[PDB]
Amino acid sequence: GWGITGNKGRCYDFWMDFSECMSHCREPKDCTLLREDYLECLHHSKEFQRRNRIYKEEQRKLRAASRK
Amino acid sequence: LAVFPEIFIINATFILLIHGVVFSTSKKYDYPPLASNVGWLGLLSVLITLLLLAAGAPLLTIAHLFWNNLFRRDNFTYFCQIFLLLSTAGTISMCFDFFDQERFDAFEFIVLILLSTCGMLFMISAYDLIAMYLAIELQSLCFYVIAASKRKSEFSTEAGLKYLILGAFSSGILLFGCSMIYGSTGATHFDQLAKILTGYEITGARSSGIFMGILFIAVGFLFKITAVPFHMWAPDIYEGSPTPVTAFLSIAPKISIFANILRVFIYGSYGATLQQIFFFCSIASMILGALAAMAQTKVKRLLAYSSIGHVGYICIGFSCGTIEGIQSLLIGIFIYALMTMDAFAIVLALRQTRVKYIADLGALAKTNPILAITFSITMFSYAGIPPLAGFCSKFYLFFAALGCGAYFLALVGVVTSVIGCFYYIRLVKRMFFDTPRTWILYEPMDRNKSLLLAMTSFFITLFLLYPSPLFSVTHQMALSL
Amino acid sequence: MVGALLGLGTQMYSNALRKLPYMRHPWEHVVGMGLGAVFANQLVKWDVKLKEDLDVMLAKARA
Amino acid sequence: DLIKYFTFSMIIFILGIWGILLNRRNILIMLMSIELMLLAVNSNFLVFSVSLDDMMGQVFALLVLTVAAAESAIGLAIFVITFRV
Amino acid sequence: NTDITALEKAQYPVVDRNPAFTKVVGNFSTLDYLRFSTITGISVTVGYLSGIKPGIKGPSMVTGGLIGLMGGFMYAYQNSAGRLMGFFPNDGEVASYQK
Amino acid sequence: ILSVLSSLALVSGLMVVRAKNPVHSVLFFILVFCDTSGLLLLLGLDFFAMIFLVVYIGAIAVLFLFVVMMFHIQSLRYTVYAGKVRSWTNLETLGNLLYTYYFVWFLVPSLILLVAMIGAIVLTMHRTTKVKRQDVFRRNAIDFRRTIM
Amino acid sequence: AEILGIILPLLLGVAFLVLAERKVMAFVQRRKGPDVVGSFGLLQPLADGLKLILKEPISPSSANFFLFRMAPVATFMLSLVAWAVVPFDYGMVLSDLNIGLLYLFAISSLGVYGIIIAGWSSNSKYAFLGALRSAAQMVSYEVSIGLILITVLICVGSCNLSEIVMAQKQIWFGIPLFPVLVMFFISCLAETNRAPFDLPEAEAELVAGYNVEYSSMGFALFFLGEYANMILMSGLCTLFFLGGWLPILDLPIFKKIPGSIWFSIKVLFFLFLYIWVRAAFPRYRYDQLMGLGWKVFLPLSLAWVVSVSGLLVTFQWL
Amino acid sequence: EDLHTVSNWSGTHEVQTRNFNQPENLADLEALVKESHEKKLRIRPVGSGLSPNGIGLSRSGMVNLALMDKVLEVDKEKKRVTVQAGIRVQQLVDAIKDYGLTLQNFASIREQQIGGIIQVGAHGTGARLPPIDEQVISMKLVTPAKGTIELSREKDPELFHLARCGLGGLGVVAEVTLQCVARHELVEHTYVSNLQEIKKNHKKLLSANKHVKYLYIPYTDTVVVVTCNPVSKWSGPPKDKPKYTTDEAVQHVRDLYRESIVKYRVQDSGKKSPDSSEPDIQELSFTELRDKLLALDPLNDVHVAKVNQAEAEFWKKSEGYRVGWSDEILGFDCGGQQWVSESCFPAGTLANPSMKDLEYIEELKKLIEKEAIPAPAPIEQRWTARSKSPISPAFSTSEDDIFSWVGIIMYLPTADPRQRKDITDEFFHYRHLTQKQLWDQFSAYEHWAKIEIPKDKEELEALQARIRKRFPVDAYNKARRELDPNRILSNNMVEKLFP
Repeated sequence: GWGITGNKGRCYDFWMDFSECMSHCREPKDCTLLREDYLECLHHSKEFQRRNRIYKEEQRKLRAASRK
Repeated sequence: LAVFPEIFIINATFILLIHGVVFSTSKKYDYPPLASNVGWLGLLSVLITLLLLAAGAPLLTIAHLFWNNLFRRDNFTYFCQIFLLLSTAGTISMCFDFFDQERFDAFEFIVLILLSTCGMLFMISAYDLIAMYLAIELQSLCFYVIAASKRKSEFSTEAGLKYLILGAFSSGILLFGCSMIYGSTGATHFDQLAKILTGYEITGARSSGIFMGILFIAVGFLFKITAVPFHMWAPDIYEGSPTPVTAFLSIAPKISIFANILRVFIYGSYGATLQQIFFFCSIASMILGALAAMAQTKVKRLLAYSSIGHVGYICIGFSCGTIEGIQSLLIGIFIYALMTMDAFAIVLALRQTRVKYIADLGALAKTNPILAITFSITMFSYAGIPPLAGFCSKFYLFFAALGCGAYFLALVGVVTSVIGCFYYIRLVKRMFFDTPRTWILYEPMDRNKSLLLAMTSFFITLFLLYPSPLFSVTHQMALSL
Repeated sequence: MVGALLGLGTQMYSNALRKLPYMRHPWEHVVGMGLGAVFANQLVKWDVKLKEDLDVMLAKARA
Repeated sequence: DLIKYFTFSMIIFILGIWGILLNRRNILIMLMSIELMLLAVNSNFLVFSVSLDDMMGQVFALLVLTVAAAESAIGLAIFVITFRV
Repeated sequence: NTDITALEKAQYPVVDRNPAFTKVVGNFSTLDYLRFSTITGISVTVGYLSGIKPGIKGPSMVTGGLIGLMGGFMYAYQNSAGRLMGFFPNDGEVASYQK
Repeated sequence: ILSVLSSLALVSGLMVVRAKNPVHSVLFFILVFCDTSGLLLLLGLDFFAMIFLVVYIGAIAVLFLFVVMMFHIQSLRYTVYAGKVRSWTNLETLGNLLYTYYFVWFLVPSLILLVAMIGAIVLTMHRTTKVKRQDVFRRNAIDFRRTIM
Repeated sequence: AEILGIILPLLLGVAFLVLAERKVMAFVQRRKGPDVVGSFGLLQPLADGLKLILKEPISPSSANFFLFRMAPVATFMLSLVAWAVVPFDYGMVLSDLNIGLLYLFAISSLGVYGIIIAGWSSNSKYAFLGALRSAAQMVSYEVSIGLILITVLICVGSCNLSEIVMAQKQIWFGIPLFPVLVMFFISCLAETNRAPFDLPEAEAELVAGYNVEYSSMGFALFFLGEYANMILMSGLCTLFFLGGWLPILDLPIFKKIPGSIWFSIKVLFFLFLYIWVRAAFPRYRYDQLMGLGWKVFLPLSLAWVVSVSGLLVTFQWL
Repeated sequence: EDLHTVSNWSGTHEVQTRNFNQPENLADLEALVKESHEKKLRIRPVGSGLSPNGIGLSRSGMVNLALMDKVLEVDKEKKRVTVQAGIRVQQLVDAIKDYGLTLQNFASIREQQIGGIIQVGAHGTGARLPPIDEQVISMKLVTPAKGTIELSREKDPELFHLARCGLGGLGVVAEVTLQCVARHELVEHTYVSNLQEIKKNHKKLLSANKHVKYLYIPYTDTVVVVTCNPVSKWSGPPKDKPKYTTDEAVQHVRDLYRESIVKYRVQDSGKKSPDSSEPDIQELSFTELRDKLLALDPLNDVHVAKVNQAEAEFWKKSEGYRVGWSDEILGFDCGGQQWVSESCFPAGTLANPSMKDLEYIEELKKLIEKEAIPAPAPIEQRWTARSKSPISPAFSTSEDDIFSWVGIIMYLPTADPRQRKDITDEFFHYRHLTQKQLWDQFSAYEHWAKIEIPKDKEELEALQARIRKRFPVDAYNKARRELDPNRILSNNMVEKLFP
């Protein structure tokens, strides 16, 4: 898991957790908590979906104030 | 260590390549026709590779560095890799005669075949998307050159251009899929990919990025094996090129792709999408082939369509998830390969005849009567007539399919076998009963081509008496994945 | 063995395409094929031993 | 912003496959679109390697560079041979 | 880093895990030297015999011998290594119990 | 504003697939590569920008230009000051991998470049050397020499 | 910006290099070169210029103005933009690129376009094939310059040109790799055309070998381009191999050690070597020339990458 | 029993949980044992390491027990569970409960394998309750080279006792058969009482239930005490046609080892009374308090003493008692491992007149109070019966006796880790709670799971000779050499104990 500037990459740490937890893991479903955390580091989708709602609720108040 | 069997063929190719160029560019040797001297030496290079790979089969997995970051060699790969070299050598054995008749000074053409085998050996053991794509690229690139070998005749070169574009697109489509698969996985290794994709189930668990890649990777593979969804100009490639080059692409790339297909999809991907697409392709390929066998007239094209129909029967084994079905696919690949080599060799037996129709191929009852019976055996093997080895493989494919529950897919295969059998009895009728078409008299071939027929035709008939060894070998490979 | 009988048949009807008549000095190579049958049967005992292991290895890996 | 640098590459790839489908008549545009889609997957690997902060993307992008270049070499050489003398 | 640790390893008693070259080649049994010798022959004989047609009998024999040397030597090395390491029959443990 | 100027690459890619004049096709090809290298610069992948330049618009679209000219068709960041003490230039952090860890995926592109050399030779030698410049070839004893015309 | 302070002095450098070549190559032939126009011909470049500017066109032909009226602009812009990364003294490079060298390689790979386009827009089969031959030569001695730079790069840490000239504080790479300097010079001679290697530049075949519509501006811009490309490719034999701006380091009392003056002295040596070696040697015929870039300067360049990599790997000198 | 799924359609996806290292086939494991017996390499079964004594050595070859854990056989007619030693005690008790039978005594921690617990002085709370070591009817020991020989308590009582007391050094138990008692219901009690009051009430608790467990926390007069009472069959309402509703008072479903993960839901539902014993937590506020108790040692933590009283009051606010099946209700040690080392006084029948049960409890509790260095984690005190010959048929005859087990627990992970480990080991060795300075005359039996005479570096003589002087393990030492000549099944702490 090397990176653009190396430094161990960024999500190798999450992959390390997903892989350590994928040793004799009962099922991927059981360890999916680390895989989703690993995917979240890779694409930042979880932050984005929250950012969209934080933007939307703030936008919804601003849009409601603007429409009056 | 652990790459020595692949290293030898690459070294053997380099040593033959240097030998051919230095010798061919020799005033002292009068610029001699190296091909056929590169041959025999090329056939033993494959045979030495076959021994080295077999000898080190326990030693193949020498170190983690090779398996984890480059290529992983396993018991399934070893059994198929042995078959891949034997298939390649068998094709070279019939091809030697073609080299003799042709003014073949193309020493490089043999080096391309050995380089293709090295790419194919790396393809079977490739355990990373990068490795699989790079290995596929080398095996196809060597194949693209062999298609365009007869430069003076545009028919081979134009056929090469369609093969080249189809090859470039198939490699390119597979590459785009790797990019999308890489984006979600964060790693290119099949082993790391399997951990992320284990039980992904695009319906059960959301996986938009992985599926986007999987769609492209699967589509690219189909173009390579001439699957009917992407058959495109691939049947055209078979008839346009001369019979011997056509034979080489007919079996060895296809076997390498099918073995690569089982490893890349069954182990790495677990969604309910991969099995169904093969199930649709299998029905279509057999339907296209059965319609084509009646529709197509040229003997060379008919063989390609019969091979495409057989490819659909092979696809059913992957389509049914059962390991017994994957084993049945392997029984089919071996029988199809032996028959495909045998079929090309019988056409190669009538080397004297220039491009000619089936009716011209008829009248072999009076002259070469034993060859006429041999031609009947080859058509029967794809037909599915019960005594021949092909039916026993098809019955295992069908018995597995019924156990897998693929009644609709199994029925069309029986129906397509029925559609094929009628044309085959008509072709058998054409050989002896009717349509002699001028009592044409044929010519002899090399002993190797006769032995390719002898060792195969006897075995095809002998399969009934002792069919246990092949069934045992096939299941072991499927279980290993 | 049965394989030697097989390598006599395969050597004959071969070159029949060449219409070469009957058999010649290289044709009597059924000792070599006899060896192939012995190895094929031997491979199957090893393959069957491994085939049982493949089922058991799958079960050991399954746990 | 990764979507902007990917969906743009995705539709460059779509342009490549589109030109493949349309231009089955002319082959030089076929090869143009081949190298186009082998860029839109190459630039895709580079973008996805900067995003994921992973170096496998750039290793694979370099190898695709020096493989698509050999592919273009053999492609154009086959195209020149196709226009025989 | 690298490590010779193997999958399906040590099925027979190991003699020297990760044998150094110049030792695994100094372990050539009179069968290995007989495998490295028959491969080089079948590769010189084919190499000379293939070259009867183009007039290159000598140099094609030499290049067939080069191929045979490389291949048969890597095969003898495979054998003596899977023997020194625990991979092959490995009846040459007397060489360790004696020395 | 140069960020969104990838629209230039986007439209030039639409040109190459919708152009009958091949000079415009290759020109907008070169343009697509120049804008893709601009993009790869904005991402900081400096090595890949120059490699795109070199091995695309100094070799490959050179090839394509040849095929046209001849053979006409008609705030909140938290910069972690660790890992910045030794900034690895992109070449160094590609070489730390490609030649030691993933070196077989680098010796296989070696074989692909070798196959490209062998291919460009066997294809486009064009009977201009020992491929056919060996000789016309003639044999006197078989030759009729006026016995048979 | 300050790009004027690197293009205008370079324009004057090229204009005075035409005179420096005529004058040095004349002194070689036992004759004073341009000597009446200026005090010592110093105004002769301005005379050549102001003449070419005041020469009426042979045909206006301003219609075809996007095809080959911007192709000399492209060649010249490339020859001038490869000067950014060239450092004249410590911290005098206009833009210190951490991949500077590869950027020079790319600029050459685009100069190939410059030549090919400016030759194709000349609708003269002989002149177009001449431009294609010149491009194939400029690009065949680019694999050799590439490998020579890989040698001088193995010796250095990074591609940063300021580092390649800072990596020579101990010894210039001209002293250990002298055989390489001879190969870089004999390649920079051949990459550019101005050399024993200029059959496409055989006195007549050059003028009728770049364009059909001259109008004078095209003639001057090609020669201004060839002379800037020459100042550049001589400003590379002095960064890589000679110490870019480094003295001999004896630290004299008479010499206050200016940097850019040392870079200037060395690039003058290599320009004088360009001239001297144009005077004293016959042309190579472009059929032995291409057989010298492949069969002579590629094997002897590959060997050098393996020699300077080996001898630096065994003894940990890297 | 089956595995937890295989996506590959094959074994290539592996599930094993504990013992991730991977265990070979039983024949293959025996072949590895034969290979060591012929390589002379020490081999031990994979060890969790929760026990301070190192039954499994990382240096020694480790054998995966996942297949042994997966395969379990229980016979209802014989009331015997025949299972490999690899299976954990919690899985084994659950299987016995599924068959309608219960185990009379239980191990301290569910995670440890039952076979390993039998090796480490297996015992359970109860003066009248027989120890697990006497509750095992049969055992199978690996034969040094290839194969195993089946044995039973009746067939080889002395050999079975020697192997069980050997900690697995004498032999490794391939398969162990445990007698299963008729199902009975245990009601768990969690409450906090004064140490002086609880020592005075120890006789009353022993009379009331016959099983006594005391946890001692330093700097607090009140020490948490947990007790289990076996209810009579069909107590209160008699059994009737409804299986659960009528018998709900007599037997009710209860959570067993519910807090597998330390993090717990902070939401309040149902009774919603927060406790640190039966549930990890029932309220958000008591979860923050528990985190503070973990962070600060009790001596510096005022809240922990208040929390202990509050949790006892919360239990009174919540259901007065919780009734569950004996297998269902038991005391489980926390997953986190904290080093425990101490010796256990034996309440022998001859010694009972000389020292009273109240006197034994008072002296041990006073000694724990007198300890110069306090141990932050609670100290568990429990009583087990002798290995009576009637409980499991044996040729050897054993006089009825009782034992008192005391273990001193200190926090293994701490700031500047292992500095405390050194001082506590010195405290165990020479302070008021001393294994050899004052307890050598007492001949108190150290628990096998605990480390013996710590630090082992400070004294190795006691393990080799003083333990042989304290108890007749001299026959076991000769048996250890006799049972394994190669000594492939060798543990370094067992080597000190038995040469």
